[PDB]
Amino acid sequence: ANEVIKCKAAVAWEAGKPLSIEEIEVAPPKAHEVRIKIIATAVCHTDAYTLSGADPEGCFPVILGHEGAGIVESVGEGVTKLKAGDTVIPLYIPQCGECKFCLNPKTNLCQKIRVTQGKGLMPDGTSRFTCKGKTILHYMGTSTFSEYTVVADISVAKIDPLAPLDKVCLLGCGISTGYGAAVNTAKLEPGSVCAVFGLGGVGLAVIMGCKVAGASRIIGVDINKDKFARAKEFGATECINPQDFSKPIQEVLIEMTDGGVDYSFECIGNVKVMRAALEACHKGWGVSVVVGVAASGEEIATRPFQLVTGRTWKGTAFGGWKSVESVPKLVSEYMSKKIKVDEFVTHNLSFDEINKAFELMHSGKSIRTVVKI
Amino acid sequence: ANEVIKCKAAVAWEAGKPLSIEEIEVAPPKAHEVRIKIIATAVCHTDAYTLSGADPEGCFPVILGHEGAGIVESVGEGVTKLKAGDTVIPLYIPQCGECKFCLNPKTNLCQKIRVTQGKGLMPDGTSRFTCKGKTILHYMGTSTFSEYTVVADISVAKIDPLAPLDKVCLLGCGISTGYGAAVNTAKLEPGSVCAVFGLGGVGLAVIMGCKVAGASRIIGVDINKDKFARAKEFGATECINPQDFSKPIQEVLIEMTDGGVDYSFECIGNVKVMRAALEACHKGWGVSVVVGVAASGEEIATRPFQLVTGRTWKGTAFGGWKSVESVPKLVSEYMSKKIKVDEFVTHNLSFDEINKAFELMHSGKSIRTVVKI
Ligand SMILES: NC(=O)c1ccc[n+]([C@@H]2O[C@H](COP(=O)([O-])OP(=O)(O)OC[C@H]3O[C@@H](n4cnc5c(N)ncnc54)[C@H](O)[C@@H]3O)[C@@H](O)[C@H]2O)c1
Ligand SMILES: NC(=O)c1ccc[n+]([C@@H]2O[C@H](COP(=O)([O-])OP(=O)(O)OC[C@H]3O[C@@H](n4cnc5c(N)ncnc54)[C@H](O)[C@@H]3O)[C@@H](O)[C@H]2O)c1
Ligand SMILES: [Zn+2]
Ligand SMILES: [Zn+2]
Ligand SMILES: [Zn+2]
Ligand SMILES: [Zn+2]
Repeated sequence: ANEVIKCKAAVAWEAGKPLSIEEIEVAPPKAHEVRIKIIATAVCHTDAYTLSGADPEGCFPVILGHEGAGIVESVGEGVTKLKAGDTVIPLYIPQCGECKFCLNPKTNLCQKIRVTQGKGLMPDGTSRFTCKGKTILHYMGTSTFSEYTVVADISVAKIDPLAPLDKVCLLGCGISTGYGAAVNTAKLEPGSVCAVFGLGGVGLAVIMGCKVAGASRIIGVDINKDKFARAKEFGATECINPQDFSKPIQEVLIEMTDGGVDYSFECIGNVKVMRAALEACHKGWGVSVVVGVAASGEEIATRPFQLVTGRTWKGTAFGGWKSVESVPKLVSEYMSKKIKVDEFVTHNLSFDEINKAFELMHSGKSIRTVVKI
Repeated sequence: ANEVIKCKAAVAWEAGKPLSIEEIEVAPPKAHEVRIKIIATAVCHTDAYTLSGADPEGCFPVILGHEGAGIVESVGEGVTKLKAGDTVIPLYIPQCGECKFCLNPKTNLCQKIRVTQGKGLMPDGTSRFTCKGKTILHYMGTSTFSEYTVVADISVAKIDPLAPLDKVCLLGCGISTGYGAAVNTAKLEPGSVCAVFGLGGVGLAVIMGCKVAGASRIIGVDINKDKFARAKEFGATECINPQDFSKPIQEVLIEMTDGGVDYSFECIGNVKVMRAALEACHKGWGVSVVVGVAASGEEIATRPFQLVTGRTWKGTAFGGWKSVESVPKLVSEYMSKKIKVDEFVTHNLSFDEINKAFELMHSGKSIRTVVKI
């Protein structure tokens, strides 16, 4: 492309300050990039973190957002997999397909863009987001909170065009992560007992995952009781509340399964609940997965005896999926009714009232606020 | 059997006090037990712990020892797998073959005798070791520091009779553990980089394991430099000393492999070196195994990011081997020259001078002191 699209966007000028809708100048695709016309974007706890200012590495001003879905407005020099009009989903973990991590089947962490993406710039150390002369930094390689964005050649996952754009976008984060957390990482086995700590979005995708995997007793765990209904609806055979007892939560779970759960996923991001989750697993074979990100400096811990008695401690990023190859498939899984997606959108908003989304989040009302652009 | 054998043994009357050779009355086999004539027994750091008195659960007086090998003096009512004259090796982890843990291929932790063994008694809550009227408690189900011992039906692994009894006994502990730590637990893959923290006995069996497994760069790590020669002899391509640098050991290992080791085993039993080992593994797929037992209350820890970036934390008991089925096979592996064993015996002693073994241990001179009974 050549022309400079001027459009609407939700810039975040200074941390701690509400996203100000703004007009911006989205430059045209440089070699191996694609400009995407957003059609829907949701809000995640992740976006909240950066805006919160607590993100130690959160440069501003930045056009946040990563759960998006849209049409390709145009491609840059040297691109071939995409074309103007293709229905896509940007991704925050690329799949260059030729790096040390992309060539290995044990991980999905493509490093080819790690450092440039980190500095809120494109693969050439520059941004495409101009505004009133000032330079706005891209965010997580996606920058969905914009009518038009510019992502690198390798961050796009082309998808089914008849895919409800205002829904499939939840596959660029929460859903996938939790689905893979049960399907990829843990590689859960039919008939196994499980326990899910944290019944928000990510947690729900895990309960879903355990089900399609064919579990036999998924146990949801959350402090806020309101989360219980959808949990049980999604597959959870039971739901308990830590606050409801005097014994430590691990001691409760154990008694309930005479030994411990076979698998256990921590989807909150609370170190104290992380070691709690691990210690609730069964002796000799219990496995624990960390799906929730944590605060800088917070560190997990436990007595090594746990691991010596036979307990594996694992973690996961984007549920394991090699982005570009997987996302497209997940959409099929959706269309063919194998997995749920709409069930996650608890609220719809209009672009103008973007800030409202960050508002319902702070109240434990939402599972995923979807915003029409 | 019926007669009460009166013989020599090394009783430990009170913690902190040197093992006093003594005459004792070893009662005859009760149903489903076997009396074993010891012919050789070695000394392990484990035995030191109990005697040290620091073992929170170390009831006295006790006839310690677990690395033994001998001939079956006689069997008790209801036994059939053994007979007077069979060459055997007692084990501290049984294989009842029908419990919740024995029936599952993910672990080797037979629980059928856990509580009784713990109280230093036989499966019927009584001991076979009488002495000057007093009751001496059995230790780890084996009690090898005795001319004659009594172990339960399920703690015996029948072996190759032409097996050098004064050597194969090292398979009842250190060797197996470390071999399996690389072969079973980690299931190491041909061509992989590795790092071994602690070059004592257990550590050496891991270096051995990584080799037969077909590694590609085993890195030994120890504080005491004297351990380096045998390490390199066993398979280690290089050996480094933590104390030799100013950077944290993890930071050193990383630079040496441009990323990290693929696998990493901690064989010391030092929590600080445990998180150190884990953090030295490679991003996205690195795996860490805890083979070393630790002090009561000491707890491992790290930032969850490690696990989220793709790092598995594992632990192991007896290297994974389902005792009774495996031990016999390991002996074959020995005889058929597939694995080393003699290379571990750095000192031979006579029963009378048993205490000397605990002495060389306290000096980092030994890898395994073998004692002829
Ligand atoms: N590792 C990754 O790749 C990855 C990817 C996406 C999201 N995440 C992270 O996963 C975590 C989950 O995010 P989310 O999107 O699901 O939404 P969320 O914030 O809505 O989920 C929060 C849930 O945890 C519950 N909770 C809080 N304290 C609890 C406690 N002490 N015990 C039990 N439950 C408790 C809250 O009540 C709520 O139910 C976050 O840390 C997010 O950053 C990680
Ligand atoms: N998990 C199990 O099933 C199992 C089984 C058998 C033994 N073990 C345990 O494994 C561990 C190893 O025992 P061992 O028999 O091999 O003999 P050991 O005591 O001789 O090995 C000690 C080695 O660790 C080294 N070391 C000490 N501090 C170090 C440090 N800070 N950094 C690097 N190296 C250091 C010592 O110098 C020595 O080389 C012990 O804890 C033992 O109890 C565990
Ligand atoms: Zn998100
Ligand atoms: Zn890549
Ligand atoms: Zn031992
Ligand atoms: Zn058993």
